[PDB]
Amino acid sequence: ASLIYRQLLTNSYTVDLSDEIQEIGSTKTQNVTINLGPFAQTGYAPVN
Amino acid sequence: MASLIYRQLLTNSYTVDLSDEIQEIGSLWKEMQYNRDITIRFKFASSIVKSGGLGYKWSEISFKPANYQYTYTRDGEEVTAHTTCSVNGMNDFNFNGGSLPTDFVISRYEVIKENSYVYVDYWDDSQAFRNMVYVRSLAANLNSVICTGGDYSFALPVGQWPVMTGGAVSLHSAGVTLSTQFTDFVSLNSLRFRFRLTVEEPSFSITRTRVSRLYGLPAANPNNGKEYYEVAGRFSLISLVPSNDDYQTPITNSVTVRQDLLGELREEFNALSQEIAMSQLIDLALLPLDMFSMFSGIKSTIDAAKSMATSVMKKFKKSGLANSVSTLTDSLSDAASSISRGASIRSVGSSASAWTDVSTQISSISTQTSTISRRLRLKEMATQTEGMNFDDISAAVLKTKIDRSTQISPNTLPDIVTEASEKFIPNRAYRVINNDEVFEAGTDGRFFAYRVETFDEIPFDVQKFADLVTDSPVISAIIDFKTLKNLNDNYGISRQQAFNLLRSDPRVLREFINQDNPIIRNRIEQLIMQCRL
Amino acid sequence: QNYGINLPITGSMDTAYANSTQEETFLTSTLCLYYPTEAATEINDNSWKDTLSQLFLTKGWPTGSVYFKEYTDIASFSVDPQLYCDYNVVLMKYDATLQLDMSELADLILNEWLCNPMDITLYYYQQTDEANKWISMGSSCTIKVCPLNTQTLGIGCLTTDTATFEEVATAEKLVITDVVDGVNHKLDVTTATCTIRNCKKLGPRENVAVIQVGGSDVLDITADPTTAPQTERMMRINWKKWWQVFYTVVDYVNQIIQAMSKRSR
Amino acid sequence: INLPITGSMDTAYANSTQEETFLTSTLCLYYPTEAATEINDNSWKDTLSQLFLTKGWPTGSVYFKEYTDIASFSVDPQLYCDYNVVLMKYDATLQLDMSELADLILNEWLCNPMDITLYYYQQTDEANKWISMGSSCTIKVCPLNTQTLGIGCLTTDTATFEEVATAEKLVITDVVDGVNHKLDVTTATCTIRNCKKLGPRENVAVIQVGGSDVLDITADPTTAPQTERMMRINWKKWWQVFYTVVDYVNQIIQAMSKRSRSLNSAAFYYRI
Amino acid sequence: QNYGINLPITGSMDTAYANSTQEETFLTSTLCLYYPTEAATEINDNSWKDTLSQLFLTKGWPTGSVYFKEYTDIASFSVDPQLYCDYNVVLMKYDATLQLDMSELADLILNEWLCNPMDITLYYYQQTDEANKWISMGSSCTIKVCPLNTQTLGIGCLTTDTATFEEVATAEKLVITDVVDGVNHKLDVTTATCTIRNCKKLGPRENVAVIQVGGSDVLDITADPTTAPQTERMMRINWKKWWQVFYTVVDYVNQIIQAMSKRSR
Amino acid sequence: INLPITGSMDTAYANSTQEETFLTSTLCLYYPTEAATEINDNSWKDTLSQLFLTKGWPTGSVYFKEYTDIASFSVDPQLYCDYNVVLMKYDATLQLDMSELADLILNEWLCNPMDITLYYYQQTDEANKWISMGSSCTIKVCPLNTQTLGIGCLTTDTATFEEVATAEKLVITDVVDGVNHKLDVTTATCTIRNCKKLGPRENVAVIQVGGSDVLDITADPTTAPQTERMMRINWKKWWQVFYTVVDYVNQIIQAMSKRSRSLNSAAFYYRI
Ligand SMILES: *[C@@H]1O[C@H](CO)[C@@H](O)[C@H](O)[C@H]1NC(C)=O
Ligand SMILES: *[C@@H]1O[C@H](CO)[C@@H](O)[C@H](O)[C@H]1NC(C)=O
Ligand SMILES: *[C@@H]1O[C@H](CO)[C@@H](O)[C@H](O)[C@H]1NC(C)=O
Ligand SMILES: *[C@@H]1O[C@H](CO)[C@@H](O)[C@H](O)[C@H]1NC(C)=O
Ligand SMILES: *[C@@H]1O[C@H](CO)[C@@H](O)[C@H](O)[C@H]1NC(C)=O
Ligand SMILES: [Ca+2]
Ligand SMILES: [Ca+2]
Ligand SMILES: [Ca+2]
Ligand SMILES: [Ca+2]
Ligand SMILES: [Ca+2]
Ligand SMILES: [Ca+2]
Ligand SMILES: [Ca+2]
Ligand SMILES: [Ca+2]
Ligand SMILES: [Ca+2]
Ligand SMILES: [Ca+2]
Ligand SMILES: [Ca+2]
Ligand SMILES: [Ca+2]
Repeated sequence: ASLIYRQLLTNSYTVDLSDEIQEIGSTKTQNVTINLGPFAQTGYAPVN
Repeated sequence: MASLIYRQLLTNSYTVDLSDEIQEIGSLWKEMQYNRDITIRFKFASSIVKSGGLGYKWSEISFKPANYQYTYTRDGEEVTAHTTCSVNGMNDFNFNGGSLPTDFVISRYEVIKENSYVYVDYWDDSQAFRNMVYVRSLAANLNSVICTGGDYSFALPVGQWPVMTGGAVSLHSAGVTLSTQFTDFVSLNSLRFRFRLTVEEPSFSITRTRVSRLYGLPAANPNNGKEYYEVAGRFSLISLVPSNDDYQTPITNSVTVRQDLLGELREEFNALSQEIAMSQLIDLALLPLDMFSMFSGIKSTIDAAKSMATSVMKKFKKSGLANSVSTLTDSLSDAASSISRGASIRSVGSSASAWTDVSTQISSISTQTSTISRRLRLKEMATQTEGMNFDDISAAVLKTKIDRSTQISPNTLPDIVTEASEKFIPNRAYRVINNDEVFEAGTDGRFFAYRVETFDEIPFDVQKFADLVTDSPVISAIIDFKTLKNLNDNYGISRQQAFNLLRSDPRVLREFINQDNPIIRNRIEQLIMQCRL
Repeated sequence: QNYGINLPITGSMDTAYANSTQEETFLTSTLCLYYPTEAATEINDNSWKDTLSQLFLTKGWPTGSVYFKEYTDIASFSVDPQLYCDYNVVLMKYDATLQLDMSELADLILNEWLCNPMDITLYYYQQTDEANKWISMGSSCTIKVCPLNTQTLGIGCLTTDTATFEEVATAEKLVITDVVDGVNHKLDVTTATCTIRNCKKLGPRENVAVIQVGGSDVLDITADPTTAPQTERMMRINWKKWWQVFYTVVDYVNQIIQAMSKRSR
Repeated sequence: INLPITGSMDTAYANSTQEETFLTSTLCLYYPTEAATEINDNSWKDTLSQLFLTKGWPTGSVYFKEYTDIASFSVDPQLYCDYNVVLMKYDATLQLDMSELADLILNEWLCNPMDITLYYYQQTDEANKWISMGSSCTIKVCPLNTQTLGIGCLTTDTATFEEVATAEKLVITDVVDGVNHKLDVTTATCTIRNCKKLGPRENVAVIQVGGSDVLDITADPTTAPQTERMMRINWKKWWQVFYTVVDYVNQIIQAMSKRSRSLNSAAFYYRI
Repeated sequence: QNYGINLPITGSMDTAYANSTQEETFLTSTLCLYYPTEAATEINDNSWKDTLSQLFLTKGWPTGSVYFKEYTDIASFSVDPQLYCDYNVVLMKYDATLQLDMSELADLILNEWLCNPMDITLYYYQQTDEANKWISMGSSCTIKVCPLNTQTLGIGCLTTDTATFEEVATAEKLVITDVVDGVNHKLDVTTATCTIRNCKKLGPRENVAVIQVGGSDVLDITADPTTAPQTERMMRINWKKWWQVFYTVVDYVNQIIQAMSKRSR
Repeated sequence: INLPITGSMDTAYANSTQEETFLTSTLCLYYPTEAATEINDNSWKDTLSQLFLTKGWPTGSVYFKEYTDIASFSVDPQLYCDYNVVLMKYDATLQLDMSELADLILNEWLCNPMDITLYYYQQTDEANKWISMGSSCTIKVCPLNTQTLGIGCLTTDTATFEEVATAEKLVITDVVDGVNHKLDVTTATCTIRNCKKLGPRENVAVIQVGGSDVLDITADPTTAPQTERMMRINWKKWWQVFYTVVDYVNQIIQAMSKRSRSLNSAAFYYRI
């Protein structure tokens, strides 16, 4: 009755294509490069 | 081994669930030689949908399927061809200058990148595209194309124009499948290729905005004024034209098949049953004919080669065999757990054992023996046996018939494998040995107790046969007591040969079958003729 | 599971060496850097903390284990420090004019002190051994001390006239005072701004590690002038930038955590 | 220490460690401003010290630490002495506050910080609670379901959340241990910490000066214990209270014991 | 004479100590000093070299075995130091602002580096051990690094905008960079006026001898911030003139050469 | 090392040193500017790197060091790599130049400086030559006799000296071994060194891209040998030359062997 453990370990490659299924089924979302960076404390010219 | 194949089907049943998931989220013979040349001229389309207001904002710049119909030369004949190009899996960007009505906004516009895939259905009036109804293999080698985006100006009634420019991707051919074009009265069978996209140097940009150095191809002007993009190559295709006595090769493939519907498949099996030999069958009934070796010699069709094992499995786990197995396991579990409120139906033996729980009785000892023997069929594909393991012979007959039988098909082999597994050797006997005392039993309500050395019957000790068959290993009745005693009488037999026949050893079995022993040939022929379907 | 008891232990020498507890102590511990604002200023970036964490991730330290806690100045840090992690690293800038201040900070954090309070206005205090020092933290401490004689009169000072006292600290944020051991002192302290505590020095703290980023090693942990030692968790670098210093810390973190060991207490 | 200890019942009862613990320990009282106000004296501390000096406690061992109010004291109490006594005035309107104070000081907490905005936390066992300190704490919580959505509240509308504390300086919060909560706390004015309750702190001694014994340390309403170091006086003055404390200080220290875990100045341990 | 191989050596403990190879090694070897221009400037003599040579002649070193090789400044010396002699001495002035450069000089000459080239336009480089550093020589090196992740993307930097890179050097004539070992770095360098080389620190060079002339010992040869060692051929002196320094060197040239040992490679 | 080594002929030993270094090799090509000129590409270095990757060499192991001309390369050739390949074009008017370059890089030299003015030097064996490098080296030599006078020349009139180098950058001069010579060299623009030839440098490999084998590495005219690491090619384009080198680099590398004496960057050792 250890055949479950043995077959699970053996057939663990199927999880990869199961993840593939769940991925191609689920939605997608990608992000962009963002900046925190240095930002200058820039005001306006002295106007009249 | 030949029962290991059934055990493996049951084990690998878990793939049927994901196969059905994939299918859901998606939704004599001869050979003819394509590997013909083709040139695919196609193009994209666009779908632009603007919003109201003052005219500064768009709500969609998306792709759209695009047909095309042209003519070209091949092997000296002008052939009229027809393509249909579409895309899938694109990145939807958006630009937004503000919430005011006068700020440039593109709420959504599509761009195809390396994570996208384009499909180009193709068709022409040649002979291949009417002969490709039964395919054995398909694969194509095509050159690549580089498709670049052109200048596109947004019609702003006031101010300066935004200019969409740049952008380019490379299509290389990767993947060929079949498809259909649906006309008004008939249908056309077509061949759709899949090109993968590889981004290239020219970076798309939107002038007078904060968008630049953005690669890909959008839907604004993908063709850059080009009437079409053109790839060129060869497509390799094998056919399964149902030809006949070796002349009159069809054209247009000139056939219908059994899709118009077993009544005659059973007759084919009952014609192929007895032609089977015995020595070679026993040589084949010892081989672990796992999924590959069982499904290799079938010259399948392009869809059956992809789903044959799963196809038979999704029906094999619907049958009396599988349901009885699950019932037995549930009975064992509930017996090991329910003891406090223990199911007290019956126990012919020392203590309660799910293998020895008579039920559904619609002689008493005969009934008990038959009921206990209807679970040794489960012992067979539970690996607690010692001998030729009758399901193994059944599977050998199956593998020896489905390599000859002309009538084998994708919808057809499923539930044939199961009807075989269920109706091959319906009545079958088993034995257990204990201190040189053999207790037999059979599902036909027959029992025989007898000593090994000197075959002479004995009262059948029930409540001991059960205590032994429960835990001790079991053996099969290929050489059952009647024939065994006939043999020991007429064809005088030695101690070792008798022990090996009790253990059902293929060596001694095939040695008798080669010594031409009719008292074994008749029994094996009976087993064959029972493996009839 | 006995607590508060010191029992004899026993072992052997034919016992073999176990495996490397590194690559597990990293995952099951926490690390806290203490950098000066000049570092962030020179760097002129806002993703450098996440960058260093992604680097550490290649050394074994996971994302939510490393922390960077800023301190504007040595003295501001010295004002009531609270180092509560499982591994502390401190990057100390060198300054000749802050030598004793950043020696007292080291003597405070590197070592472990058992502290009782002090009520100047009521009692007259004394030191018993060479470990019972007086540590005063606050915004500006101005301490003065008068030693007394057998009959609780002053010695070169007047118990009444506070100005006759002997000023030992002038407007300091952290003072560690060792005075003559065996006499009763009377103190004047700006208690409105500074809190003073009678603290006995216990064994060292093995959880923190000071790193003098600049000049020669000057830290004199031991108040006594004879020893002037240097321990394993008192490091030194030479610097012209700070990215290089943080890269060095990262690349040789395992050496640092080998030089350090979790706290006994 | 994981090793064992061994002993014998034939050994002798050794001499009294009292009259030496008094010399090598320190004592620290926590009295309210009301007491000094009623007394109207300036040398009462030196008085009490000279009185302790008869009971054995030497001159520079006794300390007095004023606390304006129970809540101001519960805000980050830093008990750093080898023996602590607290005199605590009863008030029905402050019952839960002076019970949370008791649960905080009498016991030994092991605290980790809590980041509300980026993460969400849950309690595991009946000893893992959320304690918040500051000038004005206001805590709202929404428990979530298996699929990360609210339960009778909306993840966005903070008003939908369930208010457990309002305008409190110290709050000890115990929620259903096994669900994920989303919090709303005045982080600018109150810091909150996930603290596990270890064994008790034998170094402090609470003395309720007025009303009956009501403190329910153990949050479960099934023990309602009365520990040894949880005392009660009845008062009409403060001089009689202090004289009583001084005359029965030996019993108090017999009811207390120096800490076992480690040295630390605050009311809890920190482990990040 | 099996070169290119390494074989087990053997000996004994009964053999007697042989004669003093001094008074022969001086004759069959050469000694090169490296002094700063300030020395000859202060001196203002044309025959000081012949003077020191006639003085060495008393210690045993013959006339044409001694060599003097000037250098205007520590950085101009750090720019491609080519030490080709049998015993090298290097007199080094102290400057708290030059500490890192005069420690890099030490880490470069005291040791023996195995240096492979580098090409930044094509490849992205990573370090393998803790002794595989990047040494940059030239007139003004401005080095910037951007570490990459597993999938060839920056960490707090972008692989196009060189301004977002992380700066470790700024117009230095000699630089020695160590980074996190296990991550690929993209580099920006002033290739026109600087050459960078990826070098592995092998065992030390026993052929040179640095003599600091002024301040306290600060040189941290080992890049790791745990050792801070003081090697045997790392000497210190306190100075007010230069003639006294040269007389000291000449009088104690035997201890110097005993601290040094003819090279292996 | 002086000690001996042993062996056998039956064994299959398999026991050998294993260690690490820079990553198991390095390689450096020395190609002429003409090649990149003809190619007119700015990605061919990366192309060749990814090609070599098929032969096994990882990304950061192959390097290219462009050299404008044979003479410019001969002027201080600084090779510091674990394998060096030198593509070299044929020019019948440069035979001596591209044989001196070969005799310099293929062989290992031990060089001492020389002071022309203060001293008069001589050669001892058939391997003690005089190599001069610079921008324009015009050398002149006067042999001398037992009585320190000249022979067909005058110690004063430099015009009487015998000329051996005219407008050469690299010169390898061999003169009669066993007599004192007086030299006149453009010391402002060239440096001359008394060098001794040692065992060969197995780390470099010359590849004559063009005409037949001409390189007489051995100054003696009797040998005229040709070593395993002295290759020839016939060329009409450069892409094909580089593809050939890459397809057959494993044979080049089987012909080259890492150094034995020591590490060094130049083409000769300095020993004063
Ligand atoms: C019947 O089968 C036998 C052997 O199985 C074969 O020889 C014979 O030809 C078959 N009969 C017909 C009519 O084909
Ligand atoms: C023992 O340590 C080595 C070195 O870190 C490691 O590779 C190995 O996995 C360790 N053993 C076990 C059982 O983890
Ligand atoms: C303990 O008390 C007893 C009784 O007063 C006394 O005799 C004994 O001396 C005390 N122990 C010590 C160590 O003095
Ligand atoms: C070794 O030294 C001794 C003592 O100076 C001397 O007598 C002896 O001659 C030396 N050996 C040789 C070989 O000169
Ligand atoms: C090399 O190893 C083999 C097996 O490990 C051994 O038999 C052989 O003796 C070894 N070589 C030598 C020289 O000992
Ligand atoms: Ca100070
Ligand atoms: Ca002291
Ligand atoms: Ca005074
Ligand atoms: Ca409260
Ligand atoms: Ca609600
Ligand atoms: Ca709880
Ligand atoms: Ca420098
Ligand atoms: Ca490193
Ligand atoms: Ca950056
Ligand atoms: Ca030449
Ligand atoms: Ca002449
Ligand atoms: Ca010669």
